[PDB]
Amino acid sequence: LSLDQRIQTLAYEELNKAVEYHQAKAGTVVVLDARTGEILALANTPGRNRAVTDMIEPGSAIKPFVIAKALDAGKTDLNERLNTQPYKIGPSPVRDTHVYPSLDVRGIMQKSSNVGTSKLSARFGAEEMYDFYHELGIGVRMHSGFPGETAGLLRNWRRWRPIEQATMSFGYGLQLSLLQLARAYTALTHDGVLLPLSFEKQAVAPQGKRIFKESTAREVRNLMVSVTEPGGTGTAGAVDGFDVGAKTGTARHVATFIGFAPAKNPRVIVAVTIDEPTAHGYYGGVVAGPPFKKIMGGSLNILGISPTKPLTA
Repeated sequence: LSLDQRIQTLAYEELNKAVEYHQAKAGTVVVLDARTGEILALANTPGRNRAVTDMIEPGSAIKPFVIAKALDAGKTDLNERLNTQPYKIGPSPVRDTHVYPSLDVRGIMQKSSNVGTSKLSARFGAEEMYDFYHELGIGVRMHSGFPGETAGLLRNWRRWRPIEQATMSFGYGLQLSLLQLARAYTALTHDGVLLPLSFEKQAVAPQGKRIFKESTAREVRNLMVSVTEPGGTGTAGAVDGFDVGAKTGTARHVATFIGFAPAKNPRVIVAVTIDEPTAHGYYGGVVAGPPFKKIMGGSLNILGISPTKPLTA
């Protein structure tokens, strides 16, 4: 069995604390081995196994994949500075939390730009993006063995409005479970190769499939470190002793924080969702960042992973 009881206990405890402090309705945590896809912990607030049953709009948590795909296909590179001013398609606005007049690709990641991510997605055809989301596992049942398991939702590309391609690129109009979303992060941690996920210990990485070039995955992991450093949306999830690649999400009300460490050679993925926080903040960084921090730091300690930089706390 892949579960690690010390990690399971940590996850469950830190999750309940966050749910309490933010007066939230529920929450879920998934912790994966970043190299093999095996599940190290799966925790829920009382009730159904929300990690497998509940499809969510991933919001900003999907942005690293769109950025990665644009890089991978040569539709952008690390030098381009994009106009990130808010816009409309017909009556519907596409805008960020702030008006950034322009951003390079690092900034689009760091600042979590809906505008920037949508312009990258728009360099692909609707069908191309549809197959990409499908490739990530969206709309595909995992057959984890749990009852009630959702396949998620991926609407047929022929039906998409232009605005819908945009909104999907920043995480609305498609849906997947927290487990499906955590799995998608293996494509970043396992050097471009998406892993299946397992409840049994894996001697080696199982049969996966390549989504991105290895160079692309490495570059994106590095961009995601900017999220947890000053200037990023996810500084609450920084972990002492380590560089952490992460992404915040605040789905219109679900607060999400997902990331991995060590960023250069990842060992652990931690994914946290807190459903309808009503006290002490709304945003993924503020609400889900603190439990992520504690579960990641704790997990790395539990698994005996040495810090890559000196401790200061």
